[PDB]
Amino acid sequence: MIREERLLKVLRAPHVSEKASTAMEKSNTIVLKVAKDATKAEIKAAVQKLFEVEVEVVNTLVVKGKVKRHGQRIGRRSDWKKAYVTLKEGQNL
Amino acid sequence: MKRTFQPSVLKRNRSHGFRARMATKNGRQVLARRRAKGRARLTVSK
Amino acid sequence: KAKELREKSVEELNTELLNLLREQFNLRMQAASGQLQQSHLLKQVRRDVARVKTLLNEKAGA
Amino acid sequence: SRVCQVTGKRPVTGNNRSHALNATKRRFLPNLHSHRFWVESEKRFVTLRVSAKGMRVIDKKGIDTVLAELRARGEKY
Amino acid sequence: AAKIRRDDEVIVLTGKDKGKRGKVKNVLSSGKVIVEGINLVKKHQKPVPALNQPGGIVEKEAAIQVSNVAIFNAATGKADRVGFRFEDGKKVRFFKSNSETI
Amino acid sequence: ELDENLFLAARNLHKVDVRDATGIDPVSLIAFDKVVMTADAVKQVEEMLA
RNA sequence: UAAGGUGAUAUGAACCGUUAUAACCGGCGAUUUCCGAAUGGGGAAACCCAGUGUGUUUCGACACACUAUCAUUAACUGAAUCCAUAGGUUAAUGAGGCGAACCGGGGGAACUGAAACAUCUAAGUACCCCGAGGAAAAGAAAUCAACCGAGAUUCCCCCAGUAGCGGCGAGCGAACGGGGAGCAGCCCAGAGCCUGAAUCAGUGUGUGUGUUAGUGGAAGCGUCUGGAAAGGCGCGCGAUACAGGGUGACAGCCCCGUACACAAAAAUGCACAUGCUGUGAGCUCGAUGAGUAGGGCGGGACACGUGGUAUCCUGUCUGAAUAUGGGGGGACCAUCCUCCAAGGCUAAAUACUCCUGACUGACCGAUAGUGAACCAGUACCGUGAGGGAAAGGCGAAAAGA
Ligand SMILES: [K+]
Ligand SMILES: [K+]
Ligand SMILES: [K+]
Ligand SMILES: [K+]
Ligand SMILES: [K+]
Ligand SMILES: [K+]
Ligand SMILES: [K+]
Ligand SMILES: [K+]
Ligand SMILES: [K+]
Ligand SMILES: [K+]
Ligand SMILES: [Mg+2]
Ligand SMILES: [Mg+2]
Ligand SMILES: [Mg+2]
Ligand SMILES: [Mg+2]
Ligand SMILES: [Mg+2]
Ligand SMILES: [Mg+2]
Ligand SMILES: [Mg+2]
Ligand SMILES: [Mg+2]
Ligand SMILES: [Mg+2]
Ligand SMILES: [Mg+2]
Ligand SMILES: [Mg+2]
Ligand SMILES: [Mg+2]
Ligand SMILES: [Mg+2]
Ligand SMILES: [Mg+2]
Ligand SMILES: [Mg+2]
Ligand SMILES: [Mg+2]
Ligand SMILES: [Mg+2]
Ligand SMILES: [Mg+2]
Ligand SMILES: [Mg+2]
Repeated sequence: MIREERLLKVLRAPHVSEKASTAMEKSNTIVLKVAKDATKAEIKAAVQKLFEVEVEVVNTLVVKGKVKRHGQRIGRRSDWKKAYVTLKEGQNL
Repeated sequence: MKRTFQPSVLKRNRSHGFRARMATKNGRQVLARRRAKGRARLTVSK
Repeated sequence: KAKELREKSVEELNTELLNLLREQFNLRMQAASGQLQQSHLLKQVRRDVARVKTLLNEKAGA
Repeated sequence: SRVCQVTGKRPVTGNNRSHALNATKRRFLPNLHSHRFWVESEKRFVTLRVSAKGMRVIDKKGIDTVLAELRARGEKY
Repeated sequence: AAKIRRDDEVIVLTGKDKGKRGKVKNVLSSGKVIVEGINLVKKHQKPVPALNQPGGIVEKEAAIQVSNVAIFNAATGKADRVGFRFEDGKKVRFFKSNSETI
Repeated sequence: ELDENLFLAARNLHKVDVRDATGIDPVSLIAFDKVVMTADAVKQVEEMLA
């Protein structure tokens, strides 16, 4: 069993975009920003515990951060992990 | 025409990378010199 | 808030810790969605966790 | 290394000198030999890498006395 | 401790508003103070469309150096210097001129 | 003898300098408008310069 | 310690606080991802892959802790081989890496000079390597001296560019002795006695006194010019404070300071006082460093290039006497004088500054001064080692139109 302490840290934010929206209303899939070191197993456990929904499967990818200038002052944004969480049919969030 | 620089990341790391430098006392002296000078980049290691 | 926490036992503190972590999670979701006006709460809870963890470490004897 | 285990004799540097006194660097090596020494006390042979001089020392002081000095300096054999 | 505090009645020692009295609204970390109605500037404020747009020529107080104001001793009716002393364990400010606690 | 009171009283007066007879120097003697010597100091300076 | 504040860019957003859990500063703690000696194995640094043991389990899994090498010591075990030894396993303790200079040791150039060049010089320098410390090294006479004496080592000033050495060229270059800084002597090669007594050391407790936050800290107005006064003029005042910085112009008295006087819950340095444990001093009787000194051969270090050449070190081959003895006094012998090798330890005066604080400059002031006043060892260049810039100033205030 994954500690609840751990599960409470792994989900960071919902991800809002046209693709995320289409994923929700076509494939019953929610898109999350999750902790960089979160595994598919942890992500599944967290969503089922914290959002109280049945998860079919988690797909994940690492987004590489862009380089961005800030008044002639350059800096690289952090890489972050995105999770496409497919909910079982009948579940809603 | 074929120029002298033909990049291979594997070859780069094996020739000049951090672990190659640490492998010998002369390599470790390179790192000491570069730290002393205050280089932002000690080696080719990415 | 260190005084009143120091009275509580290890088990009570462990319970307090989970509560704070759940609050932290809830605030983080609110903040992400853009339904948190009181942004200062995020720091408050974060420092509260640190405080509890400190006291737990003291009562362990470390 | 070319070091006598008894005496500590090792290569020392110096010069060759020609008739015209041209100096070229050289080494002087010790006259080292591996020799099996009968240790009567331990009923066995011990091999040491020793100079001929070291062998004269062992004759004089006895192997037991010399082996004690080796053990004191922490030199294995 | 600071000799000039927020809410102190002060008189201006130097500058265009020399002589004028006022109350200290803010004390900045830079070592400057905003004094009510004193060191006024005419800001040419642009309209900001994001929020309400009161774009005009606004008159606001500019900070003055704290060493350019003096605590106003209403008894003497003059600028005064401040000292510190302990009364009942607590550090207090007093007017140098008449030695009265502020 | 360097009176400690006199030394402390003269410290903050920039035009005034207070020395003992042993501690006189050529530049000081010329630099100041007037030189005041105590009778004692005069005796000591005499002895110092034979 | 406090009426403000949550580091800056940086504007605002949400807030915290105002007489004491706001903040800020100091002491002691806690936390401290991954890489890196990197140490569980591996590896293209910041990653990949484990084992063991404890738990926990919703049987999906989870957490935590151990697990490098080498040295030393101990225990257990254990070949050929009968004992044994080698080897093996476990435990305990320690080490490794980094660092500007200074220090000791192992190696060790060449350009150059000699108006060529080989002896010689440069120079035991540069450089490489090993080791160590706050300093290191050296050190308590087998030393000098000169028939009088001195009395370990180190450093400074002389002696002296002398005596010497030297293709007697170029060059190299002492000591004796004097003046100073500083000063300190000990122990083993062994038993008895003494008894835990000199003494230092460890660990407590005191008392002073530093350091690591702080507190108080004097005295100015009028008038003229000016955008502004701190300037001019007038009349005052403080000064153990007229160092310095700031403030709308160049201010003792506006602000911060300064002289001066105070301050520590906590940790900590140093000097004394004193418990405790270890320590053997002192006395007596002995002992008195052998493959050593010396020698032959080959080199090296001594100012000294082997020379008439003492003394020192030793790669090689040899080889005494041992206090009735031995070393040295510049070939060597005799006499005399002086010292006692072949075991070791030792403060101070000396060297240096990556770093911290304070203060100073007939030092620089943006092509100068650091390469770098500025987000510079950066941009950029190079496979890499490595090379390596340019670039400061609106205003008093953004009042930035
Ligand atoms: K004076
Ligand atoms: K590691
Ligand atoms: K040469
Ligand atoms: K020449
Ligand atoms: K030539
Ligand atoms: K005036
Ligand atoms: K002022
Ligand atoms: K001016
Ligand atoms: K001033
Ligand atoms: K010999
Ligand atoms: Mg799938
Ligand atoms: Mg994938
Ligand atoms: Mg980043
Ligand atoms: Mg490894
Ligand atoms: Mg590892
Ligand atoms: Mg492997
Ligand atoms: Mg020449
Ligand atoms: Mg040390
Ligand atoms: Mg020493
Ligand atoms: Mg004060
Ligand atoms: Mg004052
Ligand atoms: Mg001006
Ligand atoms: Mg001799
Ligand atoms: Mg000899
Ligand atoms: Mg001879
Ligand atoms: Mg010889
Ligand atoms: Mg002789
Ligand atoms: Mg210029
Ligand atoms: Mg420059």
